[PDB]
This record gives sequence, C-alpha cells and structure tokens, in this order.
Amino acid sequence: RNDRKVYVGKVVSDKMDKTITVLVETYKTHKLYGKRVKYSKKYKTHDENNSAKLGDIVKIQETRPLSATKRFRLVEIVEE
Amino acid sequence: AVKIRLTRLGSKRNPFYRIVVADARSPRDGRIIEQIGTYNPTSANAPEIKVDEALALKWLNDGAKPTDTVHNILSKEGIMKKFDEQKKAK
Amino acid sequence: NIKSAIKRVKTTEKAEARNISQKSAMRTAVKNAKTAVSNNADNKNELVSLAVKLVDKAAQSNLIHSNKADRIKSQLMTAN
RNA sequence: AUGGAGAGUUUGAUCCUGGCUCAGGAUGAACGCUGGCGGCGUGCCUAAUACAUGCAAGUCGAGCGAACGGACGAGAAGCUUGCUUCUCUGAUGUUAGCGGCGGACGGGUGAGUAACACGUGGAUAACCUACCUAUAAGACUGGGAUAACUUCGGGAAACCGGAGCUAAUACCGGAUAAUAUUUUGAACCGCAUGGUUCAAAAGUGAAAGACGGUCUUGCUGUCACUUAUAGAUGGAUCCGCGCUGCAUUAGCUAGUUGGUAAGGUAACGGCUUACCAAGGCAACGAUGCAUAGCCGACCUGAGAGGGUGAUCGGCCACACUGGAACUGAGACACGGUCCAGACUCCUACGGGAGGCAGCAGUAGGGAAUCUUCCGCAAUGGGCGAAAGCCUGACGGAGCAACGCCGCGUGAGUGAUGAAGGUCUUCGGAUCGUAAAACUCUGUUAUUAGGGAAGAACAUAUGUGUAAGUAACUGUGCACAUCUUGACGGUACCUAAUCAGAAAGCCACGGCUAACUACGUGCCAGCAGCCGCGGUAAUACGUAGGUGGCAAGCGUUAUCCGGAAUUAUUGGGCGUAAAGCGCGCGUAGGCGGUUUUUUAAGUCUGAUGUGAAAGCCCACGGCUCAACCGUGGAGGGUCAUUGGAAACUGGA
Ligand SMILES: [Mg+2]
Ligand SMILES: [Mg+2]
Ligand SMILES: [Mg+2]
Ligand SMILES: [Mg+2]
Repeated sequence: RNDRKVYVGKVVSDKMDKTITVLVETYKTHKLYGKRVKYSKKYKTHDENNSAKLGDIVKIQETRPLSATKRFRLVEIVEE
Repeated sequence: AVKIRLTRLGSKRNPFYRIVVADARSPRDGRIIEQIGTYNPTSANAPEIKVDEALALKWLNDGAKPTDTVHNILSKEGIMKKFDEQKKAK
Repeated sequence: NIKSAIKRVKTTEKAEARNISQKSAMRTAVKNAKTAVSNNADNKNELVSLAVKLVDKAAQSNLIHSNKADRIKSQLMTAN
C-alpha cells in the first residue's frame, strides 16, 4: 500500500562495487531575498548488478538501511 | 493502561475538568491520547456535563477504563448503559 | 536505602543466579548440538532436539528473546 | 484601507552627508523613597556549588507458612464463685518473613549535545510492547528444594557461616497444543530485499491456584493463570526538508567508503570481526574552533523583520565524576547493584553507610528570588475483588507591590474669598470651594449573626434487566437510600458605629506637560544629549506654586523601536566612506526571435496533518476587570492527488 520516496538524478561516481552515487538537483529559495538557487544532494543507492554507469540519468527509491550510508535502490535507467 | 479521566483546568478555588483519554503514566494536565468532553462541577449549582458518546464507546470497547468520577459521568449520560447492553448482546 | 529496594536487591541476586545457571546450560547444549551437526554424529538429532528444547524453555523464561530463540533454531535446523 | 509622527547636536549663517542622544513598548528584574486592601498570577536567572535536619515508594492475609493477641466461651473452688491455671475449642484482627506487582511513572535540573537532538512531512516487505480489551484453545500428571522458623558458631555493626525442619499463584521433569522453526509441493500479489494465503511431514515450546454457589461420587460465579491471534497504549529505527557564529579554520577520513562471509541485536546496517578493492566527505564550506538543550511560544515592529527560549505543555538529555552490567515487559535505572575517582560520616581498623539538579531549610555566591505549613477532602498515580494504605504529584495556607487587574483614602452645599505660607509694582495675586461649619454615605474598617458551591462518589443495601447455567451465587448495567471537605466557619450575605485608621514619587532650559523668590557664586553642585554654575541662575540647594502619575513613582541593567544607521520591502560609491591600476579567463549569475512538446519553478482545487495551552474574533461565568471556559479564525518553505500552460527551467 504505502509507497516510498522516489528520486531521479544523474550518476556522478561508480567506483564502488555494486554502489552508485546519484546526484539529485533541487532549487531552494533564499528565505529573505527570494531568489532561486541550485541545491545538489548526493544519494548513495544500491546497484546490485552494476547496470548503472557514470553519467546516465537513473531513478532510485528509498529502502531500509543497506549499508553505512546507502539508503536507496536503483529502479530503472531512464536515460544514458 | 489506557484510561478516561479528568484533567484539571480553571483557577485557584475554581476547578474545571476536561474528560480526556490518557495513558495512566502520563501527567495530569500533560500528554493525552484524545479529548472527549468536559465536566464543570461549579456551574449553576449543578455539575454541567458534555460528552461525545461515540468516542466514549469506541474507547471503552478498545479497552480504556474510566475512573470513579468519569464512570459516574458516563452513567449520568447513559453511556455506561449502552456500552453494557452492546457488550452483553454483541 | 528503601526497604523495597533492599528486597529487590535480594530477589535480583536470586533471579540472576537461577537465570545464569539456566542460560549456561542452554548455551552448553547449543554448542554441543552445533558441533555434532558440523561433524556428523549418530547423536546429532537428539542433541539438536535437546538444544531446541532448552532454547525455547529459556525464551519462555525470558532469558533470551523470542526472536533470538527463533534465530538459534533456524540456524541449528538449517545446519542439521 | 484598521496600518507607519519625530526632536537635539558639526556652522558666523546654510544645504547635504554622518554618527551620537532622547521621547515608546517590555522584564522571572534589582535598588532608592513611599506604602491601604482584594482577586489572579509570579518568585535562586548566580555555584550542574557543598549539604545538617524532617519527609518525598509503597501495597497485597481473597498467593504462602509462621508468630502476637488471644473474643465467644470450655474445666477445679482458692469458699476470693470471681478469679484460677492448661488439658481444650479456639472469632474480629495484627504483624517480622517468602511471593506478586509497583519501584523505568510521577517529580527536579539544563550540565552535555551543532546531532535525525528538535520541528515538520513521510517510511519500516528491518522492529519490540507488562498491566488493559476481545476472540479461540487449554489449565493435566509428578517431583526436589529454600526462605520463614529452631539451634550453634563468627563479627562493633552491617551482616554472615554451619546444622534441622516447613509452604506456595516460588522452581523444576513429563504429556497435549501453534500462524512460532525446518523441508517439499502449490496458488495469488508487490517496491529490490520479497509479501500474502493452502497443503503435507520432522524437531520443539505452556499453565495455578484463590474466594464463593449449588441438587455437593460434580457441576458452576468472580479474580488469578498459559498459549495463539487481533486491538489499544507505549517504545525503537530510517529518510526529505528546516534549524548558529568564525576561512586571521582548507583540506578531512583507514572501520574510513563499498563488497563477500560470519557473528551480534526487537530490528536493518561497518553494529562488530576476518578477507578483496581504494574508496568516501569537502568552497552547495568538509575538518577544526567557539557558543547553544529544541519547540509550542514570548517581547518588539505598520509590516518585512529583529531579539528571546522564565512560568505552563511536548520532545531530548542528565542524577557527585567515569565505566559496567543484573533484575525486569520496560533501565544500562535521581532517593537500586558492582568497580574506579573525589568528598562526607561510623568503626573494635578487620570493615561499613551515603549522594536534595525531590519538598522545606542550611552555608556559600549574588543586586536578587518564599515557610523545615495543613491534607489526601477534589484530580491523578501504585497495590488490592473490595474496604482500604502510600503519594512534598497535587489540592490548599504563609512570606514578597514582583506583575496585571479591581476598589479605596470620602460625597453634596460652602465667598464669609477666614487665618497662615509664598510672591508683590504694596493695589493686591496665589495656595482656594481649598479650609471651617452644616448635611449625607459605609466601599473599606470594627462588632455580631447566617453561611455556599467545590461532593462525583467508591463501598454498603433493595429492586429489577442482559449474557451464560439445569439451577444458583456472582458479573455488567439501570434506578433508589445512608455516609465522605484540609482549605474553613474561609468566601459571600444580613444588622449596627464612625470621615473617622488609609498619599506618596518624580519633574518644571529645549526635546517635554509645568515658573517665581531666596542662598551659593566656574565653588558647592547638575547633566540622557546640547550644556547649566565666575553675584539679579525658570538648569545647582531650599521654599511656594505648577505638571505627570498614584499604591505606586523614579534610577539602573537588558531587548525591540524610533535607525531607510546593512536599505528584499527600503541606501549608496565624480568631489561627502565607497570602482580592484589594467587585461586574459574558470566556476557561478544572467541571457536575442519563432513553432511543437514536458510540467521542475509558477497558478488553481480536493484530502491529511500543522497537539493542548497561547495571540486574534465572538459568546458565556466570576458584582466588573484581570482571570476562567466554549466555539471560530489564523499559523507550512509541509505531504499525496487532480487541473491550467503565458512566463522561467528541460527536450
Ligand atoms: Mg550549555
Ligand atoms: Mg530509582
Ligand atoms: Mg572619497
Ligand atoms: Mg578604473
């Protein structure tokens, strides 16, 4: 029933075995001056088969803790 | 233990109790589970009472046990009678 | 010191003695059963049954948690 | 539309720039002078310094044995037939002890913490949960101990040690029983891991009795018990976002980042350990240093914002400092255990006891913050079937103008402008309707009577009625009747007496409401800033008068405002402070015209949530108000979901 958060982002490093780090980009607004400013957050997600490669735009979903800092799992590779 | 009880409000020499569902260990006047009504024992020389029968019955069925005064209040409102009838003829 | 506190000290010591005796017994049985399963022995099934009996009786006495007993039983019976 | 004031000061004079200062609001305030009452609040902000003394956690005899007392009432006559013993029966009770539950709640404090700690919104197909409620199945058959108690021994004590005996709802073996665990077949489903349900085998896991009713060679009511399942409650973990200063802190990290295996935990996971690789974080500020409990809220401001985190509520953390586990559903446990350290006290020197950041109080520090009070009568909590017991939570008294609010210190007529103070042009002017005198009132005060609500109850007793039983007791419910108040004979009401007990503080040069006299003479002194004082000072001191407030009035400290003086709203850089000496250029920022498309930004609905209390609006109750309660309204940069496509972003 209840679904879990899903994010789409580019892969910025895959040197780890079966792990890819996904860079999700957002635009937070300055609380006083109101301007839109870029915000990048790197997500450590599980890559079981090493299918994802550095550069491709992938989709990840939140899971239970899988490692010290891995909390997400790769769902599909939207683009490459 | 879940319980339906009276939490004090008002002022010195002027109490006003609210009827609240609360864990027994929670403080009086502190954390509550859900409020169900009010009980003013100093109004018009006759204790004013308001209660939500649906919530009272739901919590009694779930397992909340009233205190002495709340039991009397529920009897006066007739909630105890309906609860007993429902339990017996379930 | 409070009277009930002193009573609790005494009862705590007694309960600790009993619990540690039983826990040591169950640990010994589990170790013996695991060794027997690792090196096939004609006594294997009887030892595993004794280990399971003591594990569950300890779990019911609350010396170990039910989930701990379940893990012990699972690993023991998968080995055997 | 509900909302926004300025003034002084740079000059011979001016406009501008610019800082400085003042008028406002607020406080857990302190101090000075003064001081009548009532209500509602508030009261160690410093030393998370050390603590004398009293108290702050017990309860259950309807789980258990034993002991105290021993009623009702058994026997001889001491001829004392009213006092006598042990040879009995032995009631209501009580208790040292085992056992159950509680003690992890309630209460205190904010030291630590820059962190998923807190707030908000989600997730757990990675979780645990005693007491409570409901349903299903059971609660069978045996056993050995040990407290208590008796006796000896050792110790100052704390407390131990040996021997003998005795129970249980204490402990243990066995039987039966799983959705629990393994294995083989399935079916359907989701978001990787997987989840759900159906079969067939193997291994294994429980329990208790107590008090009553009955037709009493046997069934049954209440409580208690075991297992399984749900619910409820409580707890745990993960994640998005938000949340503080410093770069005169630029590198940090080696269990570190990932993987495989194992162990471990309720639970996933480098949580831990072996092996393989070299990863991981960081200018979008890592690391380091400094500071800090977070929040609802609170103060201020027209708002945008700025400041704060008392009381009250939520969450977190801690309990002399540090480490550790045991018991337990729950703790690594404020008034529990062990060890180390520092510190108090007892000792027979061998050894022991302890931890107010619980409520009072003491010393100390400080400008500064309460009495070693009454009571469980109300609410709440622990145990018990219940009566009931415990509860410094809590409900209430005492102390403090510390704050807010309410009412007083008299009201009417009173020119006859009395006397007296002050000034004076010596006419008078003013204090002044002020006073006196007359008339009235009793808020308030004094005395005497009446005297609430807060009280629901629980329990007990009669009557019914629902489930189940063959029936009965009991169970729940409904209606009835006696009994329960510390505050306290307090509030409040009634009757009588007296204006009689009850006004002080600052200011009067401008800002800024209020001016004269005398004394002093760049002295004494004042001062927030400009300044005032050297002989005729509205600025010093006193006096009269006046102004602003009033049981308060001033001073000091701190925050916001005024300050557009960090300018998003809402400022600037030729000469007032401010364009790098100038290029080449990376990141970032921004970007020409049209069409199609997307829907991240943007806009518009629905749903959930943003606790209560608080601010605001309305209503209601205290004689009003403060205060209290009720219902609205608002508060997100929040989350899912449906719509729109001009603009920014992507194609
Ligand atoms: Mg601190
Ligand atoms: Mg404790
Ligand atoms: Mg210049
Ligand atoms: Mg130039």
